[PDB]
Amino acid sequence: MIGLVGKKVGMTRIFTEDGVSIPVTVIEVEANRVTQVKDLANDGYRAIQVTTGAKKANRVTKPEAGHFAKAGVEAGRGLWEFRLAEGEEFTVGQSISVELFADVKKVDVTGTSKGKGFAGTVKRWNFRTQDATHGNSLSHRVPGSIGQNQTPGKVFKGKKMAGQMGNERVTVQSLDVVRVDAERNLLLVKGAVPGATGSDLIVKPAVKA
Amino acid sequence: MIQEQTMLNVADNSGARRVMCIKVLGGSHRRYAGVGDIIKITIKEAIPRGKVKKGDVLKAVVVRTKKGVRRPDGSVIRFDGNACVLLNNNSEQPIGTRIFGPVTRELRSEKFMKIISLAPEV
Amino acid sequence: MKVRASVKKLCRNCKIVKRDGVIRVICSAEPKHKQRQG
Amino acid sequence: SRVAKAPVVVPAGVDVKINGQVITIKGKNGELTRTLNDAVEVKHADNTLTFGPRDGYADGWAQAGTARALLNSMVIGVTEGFTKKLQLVGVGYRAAVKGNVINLSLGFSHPVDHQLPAGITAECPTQTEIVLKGADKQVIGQVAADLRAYRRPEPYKGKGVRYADEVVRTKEAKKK
RNA sequence: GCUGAAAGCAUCUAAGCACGAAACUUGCCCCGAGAUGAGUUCUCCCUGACCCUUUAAGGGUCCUGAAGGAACGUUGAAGAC
RNA sequence: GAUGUCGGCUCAUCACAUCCUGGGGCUGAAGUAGGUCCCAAGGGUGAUGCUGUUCGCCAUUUAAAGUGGUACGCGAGCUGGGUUUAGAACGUCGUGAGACAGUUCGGUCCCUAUCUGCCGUGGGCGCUGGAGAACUGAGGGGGGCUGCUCCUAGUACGAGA
RNA sequence: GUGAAGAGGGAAACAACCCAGACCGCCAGCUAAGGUCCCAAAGUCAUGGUUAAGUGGGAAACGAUGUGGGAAGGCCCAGACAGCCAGGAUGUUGGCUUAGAAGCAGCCAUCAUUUAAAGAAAGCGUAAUAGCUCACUGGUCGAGUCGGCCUGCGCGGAAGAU
Repeated sequence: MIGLVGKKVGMTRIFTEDGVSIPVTVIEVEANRVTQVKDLANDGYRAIQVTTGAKKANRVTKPEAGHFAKAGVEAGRGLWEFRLAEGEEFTVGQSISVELFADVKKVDVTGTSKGKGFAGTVKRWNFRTQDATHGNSLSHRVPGSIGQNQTPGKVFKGKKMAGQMGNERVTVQSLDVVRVDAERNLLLVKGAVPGATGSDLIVKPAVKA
Repeated sequence: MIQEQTMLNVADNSGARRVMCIKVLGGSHRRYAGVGDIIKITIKEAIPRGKVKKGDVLKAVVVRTKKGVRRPDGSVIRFDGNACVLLNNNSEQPIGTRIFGPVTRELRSEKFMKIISLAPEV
Repeated sequence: MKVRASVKKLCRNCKIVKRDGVIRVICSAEPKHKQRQG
Repeated sequence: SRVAKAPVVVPAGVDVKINGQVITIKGKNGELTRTLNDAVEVKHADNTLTFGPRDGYADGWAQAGTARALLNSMVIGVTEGFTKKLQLVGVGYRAAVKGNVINLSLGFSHPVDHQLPAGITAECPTQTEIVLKGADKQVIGQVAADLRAYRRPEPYKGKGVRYADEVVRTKEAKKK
């Protein structure tokens, strides 16, 4: 089934009557407006392309403005696609809101993880550190050996070493839906989801069943 | 968190006063023992005319840690020290007859009901 | 199954059959004699 | 060889039709069709079928013999068909046919339900035996086989599904 | 294992048909059209003159400067740059 | 006209002659548990005492604590305990200087990375008028482990345990 | 003999192996060893046969109704081989440690005899003679069948590390 695009409002808890604290991530999902519909005949696959939010008209470029004009929808802050199952069809300009998840009870959330920057091998790959004392000289957090002797004579593809960590697309699967609140445009899911506060999230019904 | 080389006070009248964790049971590379968990200990000190001697190796169940336990609502219970109850090595039943100090509800697990019954608090 | 380089008839009821390129001995009398070349 | 060189005689009321290599048999128990392999030719002589090898094919005689046996079993099937009887031995082992599905209880902690194929019909004369009737010999043999496969006869009491006629040849544990 | 000859019997195989494992191909997650085999879809923008010559080509002058972009500035839960 | 040598640390990678987990045949396989052989390399595969030790022996775990190759993998990555410089001593050998694969205490480990390789991140041009987006997915990569308890059921099996 | 002190062509690459000894030039021809489907020059050449593993293109003792070819030999149209509807007139409880093991613990006796032929035994159940197939040769069915020798090509034996 299709999903929606939301925004990570933040994190809080829900207190249940039996005395259990549920850590919840709050995703504000406004109406998602179908901007395009793609089918086998024209595009070779079935999908619906939606937008959400709003953006100031003074920097919607003319190509984007023209694209939104065909659908007759208000310009949003981005565009995202969702593959269609065999059953559902949507129409251009249709508005999809949060009660899609009224009875889903398990969602996957995709976001862009917080960017850690150029991280070393210890933080990036859980490398053991070397001795802090006992004669160790200038090698406390360094990666150690990176290969064998002459026989390979080369470092293998995919070797774990320092580099950029974070700021990449991450999906967390099978998150419980604590509640769906239609009038406030809110989804409360149990647990933590990728990304900093105020970033875009893609919520889909759980595929892992 | 109790790990190997940790010294625990003893919370029953088994004769021991100080024990040392020499293994955390139940899993390869297992690191820590919480409050419901069974460890293996050696006895570092015991009272003279007692039941168990200094040096014997046997099991124990942790009952209080000052790492503490978390309750489902987020609350924690922290003690002032680490304590265990000695169990015999084969049929893991308590060796002593009295339990000193409080315990927690993490023990109410049909296996340490004796410790629950004997404990002053919980 | 006896996997061995020299398979032989052991009784009268045991029989030699080439199944899928490999020589086998299948014996109706008892399964102790069932053999394969390998 | 000798098998192929013995013609199969079609009885009255059974119909055959040879489309090049495909043979189709009409009978009172229904339809059986089969494509022969290229190395065998078959002639409808007077109320009989004759099997011979094509020319230019090695091992044509073996194929002819296989085809002859297949067609003989085919015509035997379209009349009266074939039947296979299975027994269940062991305490609490039961069978029950419901529609085209066999319900078995071979001492599992789950129910076992076998779907029959198109041409096979089952019926249980009593609680602990099954009788399969069908037209095609291969399919009914296959069904009996994978019905037995659920719990094959173990060698200390014979417990499990057995063919009604097969011997088990049980043994005994050690002494002491 | 089923049916089945070669080898009138047997036979899981030669023709044909079934099952069968954390291995294999998928299914799950990420990168991915420099996939030079450089793909597709949607949207937007630009429809003025003239000269020259070694021309089937090109060069140059005037007028024009779009959609966009970049640069600059205030910056960021993005970042060595 | 120099290829640094034992063990540890860090980081690995492949083979399969498989330690566990998966699938099977035979059993002198009642059950539980085993023995042996065949298929299988996806993942997993202890932290301590003694010793420089690899090993080993012990103490406790674990589903298991695999066997090998990789310059006995890895010192332009670390250590420097062993070992083979110079000091000193013991036993022993030698008249002696000195010596011992005997022991004993002490004893400098350099390198700012050009190229290949690898981890990240950009610039140029291309893709055939230019531009802004959203994708398809040829290909790559990641992940792939498992215990215990309960029910089925104290049932099947066993004479009983 | 060659390399050293010899280049050229082949052997993928490869001093020392195979062919062959470079005075210089040619956008001429014939050959050697090796080759002739494409990389890559030349036969998708001709005739006859073999092999089915990618054997060819790694590896033995040994194992096997893989097939191709010989030289001989039995069993047989008086009926062979296989399969079947084919089973049986020992004095017999005829000698064992025994108030039947005379065949199935271990020996002799194997003497009288039956058929058209059949049997003091090879098993199994039962240590147990009480039940199965026995090497029976009676019948049906009616053309090949059973082993051994020499030999060509194949099959398994056959597990390693970027």
